[PDB]
Amino acid sequence: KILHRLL
Amino acid sequence: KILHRLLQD
Amino acid sequence: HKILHRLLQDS
Amino acid sequence: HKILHRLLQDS
Amino acid sequence: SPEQLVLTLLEAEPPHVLISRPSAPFTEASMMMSLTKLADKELVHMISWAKKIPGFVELSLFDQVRLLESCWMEVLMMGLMWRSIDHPGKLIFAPDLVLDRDEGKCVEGILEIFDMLLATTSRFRELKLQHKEYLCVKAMILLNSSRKLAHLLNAVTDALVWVIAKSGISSQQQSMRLANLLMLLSHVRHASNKGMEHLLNMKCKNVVPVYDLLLEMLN
Amino acid sequence: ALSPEQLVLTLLEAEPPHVLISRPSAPFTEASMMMSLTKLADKELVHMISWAKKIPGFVELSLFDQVRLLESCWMEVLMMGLMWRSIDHPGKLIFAPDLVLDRDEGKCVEGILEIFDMLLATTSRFRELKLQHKEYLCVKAMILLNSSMYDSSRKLAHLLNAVTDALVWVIAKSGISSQQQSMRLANLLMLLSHVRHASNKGMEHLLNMKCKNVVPVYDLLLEMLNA
Amino acid sequence: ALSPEQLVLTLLEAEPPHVLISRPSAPFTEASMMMSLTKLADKELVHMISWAKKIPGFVELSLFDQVRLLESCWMEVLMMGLMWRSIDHPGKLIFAPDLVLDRDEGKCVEGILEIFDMLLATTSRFRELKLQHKEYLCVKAMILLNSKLAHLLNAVTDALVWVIAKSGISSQQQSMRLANLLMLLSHVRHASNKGMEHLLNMKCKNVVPVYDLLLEML
Amino acid sequence: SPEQLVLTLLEAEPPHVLISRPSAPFTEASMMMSLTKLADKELVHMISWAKKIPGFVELSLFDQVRLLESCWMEVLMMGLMWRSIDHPGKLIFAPDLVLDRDEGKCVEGILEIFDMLLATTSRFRELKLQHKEYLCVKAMILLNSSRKLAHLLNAVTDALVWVIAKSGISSQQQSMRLANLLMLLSHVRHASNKGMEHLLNMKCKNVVPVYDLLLEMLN
Ligand SMILES: C[C@]12CC[C@H]3[C@@H](CC=C4C[C@@H](O)CC[C@@]43C)[C@@H]1CC[C@@H]2O
Ligand SMILES: C[C@]12CC[C@H]3[C@@H](CC=C4C[C@@H](O)CC[C@@]43C)[C@@H]1CC[C@@H]2O
Ligand SMILES: C[C@]12CC[C@H]3[C@@H](CC=C4C[C@@H](O)CC[C@@]43C)[C@@H]1CC[C@@H]2O
Ligand SMILES: C[C@]12CC[C@H]3[C@@H](CC=C4C[C@@H](O)CC[C@@]43C)[C@@H]1CC[C@@H]2O
Repeated sequence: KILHRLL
Repeated sequence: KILHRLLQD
Repeated sequence: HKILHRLLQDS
Repeated sequence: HKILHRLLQDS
Repeated sequence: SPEQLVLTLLEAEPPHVLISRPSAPFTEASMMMSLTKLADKELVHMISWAKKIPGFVELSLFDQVRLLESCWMEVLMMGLMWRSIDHPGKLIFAPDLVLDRDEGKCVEGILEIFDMLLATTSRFRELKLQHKEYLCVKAMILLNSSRKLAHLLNAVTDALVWVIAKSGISSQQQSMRLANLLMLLSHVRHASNKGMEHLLNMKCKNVVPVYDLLLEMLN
Repeated sequence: ALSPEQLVLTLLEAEPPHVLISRPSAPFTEASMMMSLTKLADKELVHMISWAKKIPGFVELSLFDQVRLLESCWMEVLMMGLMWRSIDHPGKLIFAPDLVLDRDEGKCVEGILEIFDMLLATTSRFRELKLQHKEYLCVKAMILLNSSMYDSSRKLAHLLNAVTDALVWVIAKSGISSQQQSMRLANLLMLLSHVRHASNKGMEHLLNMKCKNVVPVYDLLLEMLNA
Repeated sequence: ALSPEQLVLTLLEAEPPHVLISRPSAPFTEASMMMSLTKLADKELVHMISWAKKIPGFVELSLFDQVRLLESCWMEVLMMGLMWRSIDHPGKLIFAPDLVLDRDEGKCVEGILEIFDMLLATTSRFRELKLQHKEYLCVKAMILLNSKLAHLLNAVTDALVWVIAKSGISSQQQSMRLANLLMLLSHVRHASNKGMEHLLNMKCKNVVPVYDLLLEML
Repeated sequence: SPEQLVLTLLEAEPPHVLISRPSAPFTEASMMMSLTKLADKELVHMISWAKKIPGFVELSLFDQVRLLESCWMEVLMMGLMWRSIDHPGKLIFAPDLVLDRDEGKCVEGILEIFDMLLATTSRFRELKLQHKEYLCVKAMILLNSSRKLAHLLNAVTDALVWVIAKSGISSQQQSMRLANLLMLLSHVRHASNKGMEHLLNMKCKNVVPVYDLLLEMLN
């Protein structure tokens, strides 16, 4: 969720 | 030669 | 390394 | 018979 | 375009994450927290750096997360070795977090990995790794961790060969330099695997509170 | 000393033999497939040492350096050989002339399927790159010499550079442009990182199989497996 | 002591590895083709010793017996292995995975063309018989022991009979298949004799530089 | 037909060739002189014996001479071994030409062939090679000397099994005996090859004169 948001 | 005639029997 | 050393020193 | 004797006596 | 690609990677360079030593002497869990907090902070800036790479955002979303999944530890160790390239026997973890080799005798297993990081740094230093070379290679680590990707990895390869040719050295020496540089990817990958094995057992044996990106990446 | 082509020919004549292994009469299980692969790896290790001893200058290295190099490389060289054998058969891994394992056959061994998909993936890349036989010879010798980073030190670096110049020489003979030669060279050694990754994962997998007592490592394979 | 199953299985796990040889860059000359074959034979001979030492009981004989058997059989075993690799490729001899010579390629070496047609003929006979991999294992071991020895050579013969019995064919066809395979041994011994005369002739004229273990077996 | 074939084999057995020992002791030229004349006379009867093989004349003229060319030394040596089966240490070349092994020293290199003929003779002696077993084996030679010949060789094979089956031994001992006999064929083949290697050498060294049938086959 974090890495998907940071991209 | 000779074997041809010896077999020609 | 008994086997590896022996296999490295022979012919 | 150099190598054969050696090969028959190794692993 | 090699000239244009080299500059883009130069401007995409991440900042320098700051951190310091625990005032109390390092223990097999305080150093584990310091490096994991650093890695967590480095990870946030690495995604921003990756998105600034030309064409990376044009890749599929699943292709993006997959690339960062397998490359993030290689990239972190690669940036660490470049920071430590001018300091023999030291690891510039941060401008204020500079450790020696014997400090790795603290946490279990990290002494074996530090020696791999220092030896790869030694190799990069004897080759006199240049700044524009390290930019092209570090981008190669990400793009070579697992259709448009083949266009990126290729063009980045033209950039490193372009950079190598800028030194004006013999054509056979340019091939030798390129081979010697890319031959070190296997060692960066090796230490990354050994490190991923280490940080995994640090979480299972409960020695490192993993959180946020790092916990998501370690999964 | 030797010329680049002489080094290549020396590598050719040093090529180890294809170890023969047959499938069991009974259908494959985890215990018997691990048995077959380890038996194949244990026999191939013997020929590998004789192969390394025929690389020019390798025996001039100290015994400590010879040992350290073979411990670090043996799984990579074996994996690189399996991949060369499988390069023309996509989907299959040609472990031996009569041991051709289809990709789905690894489902019987716990966790071997990921390493099978790794080996097949890199093999397909070597296939799409059209890896030549002479390049494969250099690449295999480079795997051994580039394995561990740590007078014998000077000879090692000379050894690695000689094989590298031989590979550059072999690529230069192909007749492609100087920029295509640099690209080909780069594409080839970028796969060295993938081979080292497959080696690391296979090393860890085999250590679990030995730890779970799933497979019995014996003699040479046991000696190397320690570390 | 072993059973016919364990004897065949031990012979299976004693199979020598396939020696790798490549065709030279230049076209084949009589001296170069002789160089490739003698190098191939020199390497194969190293692994045959390891294979022969794994035959149950072979290491129990006197050294002179182990020597004398290998001196007289080593060629027959090499051509027998060659014919097994070539059993599925008519008109071709699979000397190595990268050394596949068509028949007419033998017209380069003087004298070898007649020997090539012998191996190809014997290969075809083994192919028409549909020789089984388990039978081939016993035959190769029997070639060695037919160059305590009577007991070992009877044990391998017992195993070959046991293999033919496991095919399920009639008791006549078992005796018939046994005789058919046993008679091809004479053609293999014949190929070895004719092949050895060619090599010794090639040696005395210094056509091929033989070396080491291949030299010593001559 | 098995019983009928074995009977036809016996009826076709060649007569013994009449040859005598020289008055003077054997010299290298005189020993080769006697053995070559004996083989010449034996070769005439063998052609007659081969023509009586049921179906031999049916073969083509090429197949007829090819079988006789490639086998004639094997059959003569097989016949010699048959005459010396009950007499150890001696080779019964003829009723009056009886030769002990040590007499082979008269000729250079013949001793090795003499010991081979005798060693294989002793094995046939150990197996107690019955008469009718010898008739089958001798006909398998010439047939197995490299469609029509296939079934021909198939009949002599079935006959040998019938002669072994009539002995009454166990079925496992039947296969054992059938294997011990046919494995000795390769020893007969080996003896023939070395013997040809000697005769051509003896002719090329002009040690013995060769003419008529023997010269025809030798060429
Ligand atoms: C992952 C470990 C903590 C984090 C360390 C790693 C060694 C190198 C680096 C790169 C640096 O940029 C961040 C820390 C990081 C990623 C260590 C190896 C063992 C330990 O688990
Ligand atoms: C190491 C494993 C057994 C040995 C296998 C490896 C995959 C590929 C190869 C190459 C072949 O030449 C020898 C076996 C070898 C080295 C396997 C991966 C998991 C398993 O433990
Ligand atoms: C013996 C010759 C060289 C060696 C050759 C032989 C034909 C077949 C074989 C078997 C193969 O495994 C090795 C070479 C070997 C043994 C050749 C026939 C003529 C030449 O002299
Ligand atoms: C062929 C030789 C001459 C002929 C000899 C042979 C040994 C055995 C036999 C069988 C006998 O029936 C006739 C002579 C014959 C055929 C000899 C071996 C060496 C010499 O050249």
